[PDB]
Amino acid sequence: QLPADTKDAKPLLKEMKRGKEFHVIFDCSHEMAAGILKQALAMGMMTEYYHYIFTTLDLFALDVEPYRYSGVNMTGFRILNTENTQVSSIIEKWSMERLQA
Amino acid sequence: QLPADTKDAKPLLKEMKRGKEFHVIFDCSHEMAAGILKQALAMGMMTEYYH
Repeated sequence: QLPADTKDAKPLLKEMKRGKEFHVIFDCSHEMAAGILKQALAMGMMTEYYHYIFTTLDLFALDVEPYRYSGVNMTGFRILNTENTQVSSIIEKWSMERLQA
Repeated sequence: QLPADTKDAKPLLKEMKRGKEFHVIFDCSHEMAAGILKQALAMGMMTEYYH
Protein backbone atom coordinates (compact mmCIF):
# COMPACT_ATOMS: atom_id res chain seq x y z
CA GLN A 1 0.00 0.00 0.00
CA LEU A 2 1.19 3.50 -0.85
CA PRO A 3 1.58 5.85 2.16
CA ALA A 4 -1.57 7.74 3.13
CA ASP A 5 -0.43 11.20 4.24
CA THR A 6 2.74 11.84 2.25
CA LYS A 7 3.22 11.34 -1.49
CA ASP A 8 6.81 10.07 -1.20
CA ALA A 9 7.06 6.37 -2.02
CA LYS A 10 10.80 6.10 -1.34
CA PRO A 11 10.25 3.91 1.80
CA LEU A 12 7.96 1.69 -0.28
CA LEU A 13 10.08 1.38 -3.42
CA LYS A 14 13.23 0.64 -1.44
CA GLU A 15 11.50 -2.36 0.12
CA MET A 16 10.50 -3.44 -3.39
CA LYS A 17 14.03 -3.20 -4.78
CA ARG A 18 15.48 -5.11 -1.83
CA GLY A 19 12.89 -7.88 -2.06
CA LYS A 20 13.62 -8.37 -5.80
CA GLU A 21 10.14 -7.47 -7.05
CA PHE A 22 10.36 -6.82 -10.79
CA HIS A 23 6.68 -7.27 -11.64
CA VAL A 24 4.41 -4.58 -10.20
CA ILE A 25 0.69 -3.91 -10.67
CA PHE A 26 -0.12 -0.33 -9.68
CA ASP A 27 -3.71 0.47 -8.71
CA CYS A 28 -3.57 4.26 -8.85
CA SER A 29 -5.01 7.28 -10.59
CA HIS A 30 -3.02 8.83 -13.41
CA GLU A 31 -2.22 11.84 -11.23
CA MET A 32 -0.41 9.51 -8.84
CA ALA A 33 0.94 7.20 -11.55
CA ALA A 34 3.13 10.04 -12.78
CA GLY A 35 4.19 10.70 -9.20
CA ILE A 36 5.51 7.20 -8.56
CA LEU A 37 7.55 7.06 -11.77
CA LYS A 38 9.47 10.21 -10.89
CA GLN A 39 10.16 8.55 -7.55
CA ALA A 40 11.04 5.32 -9.35
CA LEU A 41 13.43 7.15 -11.67
CA ALA A 42 15.12 8.90 -8.74
CA MET A 43 15.77 5.37 -7.54
CA GLY A 44 17.32 2.71 -9.76
CA MET A 45 14.05 1.03 -10.68
CA MET A 46 13.49 2.21 -14.26
CA THR A 47 15.68 -0.48 -15.83
CA GLU A 48 15.07 -3.16 -18.49
CA TYR A 49 14.22 -5.66 -15.72
CA TYR A 50 11.05 -4.05 -14.36
CA HIS A 51 7.56 -4.55 -15.78
CA TYR A 52 4.75 -2.20 -14.74
CA ILE A 53 1.07 -2.94 -15.36
CA PHE A 54 -1.21 -0.01 -14.58
CA THR A 55 -4.85 -0.49 -13.60
CA THR A 56 -5.91 3.02 -14.67
CA LEU A 57 -7.32 3.71 -18.13
CA ASP A 58 -5.41 6.99 -18.48
CA LEU A 59 -1.91 5.64 -19.09
CA PHE A 60 -2.07 7.34 -22.51
CA ALA A 61 -2.06 10.76 -20.82
CA LEU A 62 1.36 10.29 -19.19
CA ASP A 63 4.15 12.51 -20.51
CA VAL A 64 6.55 9.61 -20.97
CA GLU A 65 9.61 11.29 -22.45
CA PRO A 66 12.34 10.24 -19.93
CA TYR A 67 11.18 6.65 -19.53
CA ARG A 68 11.07 6.05 -23.29
CA TYR A 69 14.69 5.00 -23.85
CA SER A 70 15.16 3.20 -20.52
CA GLY A 71 13.73 -0.05 -21.84
CA VAL A 72 11.09 -0.26 -19.12
CA ASN A 73 8.13 -2.53 -19.76
CA MET A 74 5.18 -0.24 -19.01
CA THR A 75 1.87 -1.88 -19.95
CA GLY A 76 -1.75 -0.83 -19.48
CA PHE A 77 -5.20 -0.58 -21.00
CA ARG A 78 -7.07 2.10 -22.93
CA ILE A 79 -10.80 2.36 -23.60
CA LEU A 80 -10.63 5.79 -25.26
CA ASN A 81 -10.97 4.85 -28.93
CA THR A 82 -8.18 7.03 -30.35
CA GLU A 83 -7.95 5.36 -33.77
CA ASN A 84 -11.09 6.63 -35.52
CA THR A 85 -10.88 9.90 -37.44
CA GLN A 86 -14.26 11.03 -36.10
CA VAL A 87 -13.33 10.25 -32.48
CA SER A 88 -9.92 11.95 -32.76
CA SER A 89 -11.59 15.04 -34.24
CA ILE A 90 -13.69 15.50 -31.09
CA ILE A 91 -10.62 15.24 -28.84
CA GLU A 92 -8.92 17.92 -30.95
CA LYS A 93 -11.99 20.11 -30.40
CA TRP A 94 -11.70 19.37 -26.68
CA SER A 95 -8.22 20.91 -26.60
CA MET A 96 -9.65 24.06 -28.20
CA GLU A 97 -11.99 24.51 -25.22
CA ARG A 98 -9.39 24.30 -22.44
CA LEU A 99 -7.15 27.24 -23.46
CA GLN A 100 -7.04 28.78 -19.97
CA ALA A 101 -5.62 25.80 -18.07
CA GLN B 1 34.81 8.67 -27.86
CA LEU B 2 31.89 11.02 -27.28
CA PRO B 3 30.37 12.52 -30.48
CA ALA B 4 32.02 15.73 -31.68
CA ASP B 5 29.21 17.91 -33.05
CA THR B 6 26.14 16.89 -31.04
CA LYS B 7 25.91 16.52 -27.27
CA ASP B 8 23.59 13.48 -27.37
CA ALA B 9 25.38 10.33 -26.23
CA LYS B 10 22.40 8.02 -26.80
CA PRO B 11 24.13 6.22 -29.75
CA LEU B 12 27.20 5.78 -27.55
CA LEU B 13 25.51 4.64 -24.34
CA LYS B 14 23.31 2.14 -26.19
CA GLU B 15 26.44 0.44 -27.52
CA MET B 16 27.78 0.37 -23.96
CA LYS B 17 24.64 -1.22 -22.51
CA ARG B 18 24.55 -3.85 -25.26
CA GLY B 19 28.21 -4.75 -24.86
CA LYS B 20 27.76 -5.23 -21.07
CA GLU B 21 30.17 -2.49 -19.97
CA PHE B 22 29.52 -1.75 -16.30
CA HIS B 23 32.84 -0.06 -15.50
CA VAL B 24 33.32 3.30 -17.22
CA ILE B 25 36.06 5.92 -16.89
CA PHE B 26 34.83 9.27 -18.19
CA ASP B 27 37.43 11.81 -19.31
CA CYS B 28 35.25 14.91 -19.49
CA SER B 29 34.77 18.36 -18.05
CA HIS B 30 32.19 18.80 -15.32
CA GLU B 31 29.94 20.71 -17.73
CA MET B 32 29.75 17.58 -19.88
CA ALA B 33 29.80 15.14 -16.95
CA ALA B 34 26.38 16.43 -15.91
CA GLY B 35 25.23 16.11 -19.51
CA ILE B 36 26.04 12.41 -19.83
CA LEU B 37 24.32 11.45 -16.57
CA LYS B 38 21.02 12.96 -17.67
CA GLN B 39 21.44 10.92 -20.84
CA ALA B 40 22.41 7.90 -18.76
CA LEU B 41 19.34 8.32 -16.54
CA ALA B 42 17.05 8.62 -19.57
CA MET B 43 18.45 5.22 -20.45
CA GLY B 44 18.54 2.35 -17.98
CA MET B 45 22.17 2.79 -16.99
CA MET B 46 21.90 4.38 -13.54
CA THR B 47 21.48 1.08 -11.70
CA GLU B 48 23.37 -0.62 -8.84
CA TYR B 49 25.52 -2.47 -11.40
CA TYR B 50 27.35 0.48 -12.97
CA HIS B 51 30.51 2.08 -11.59
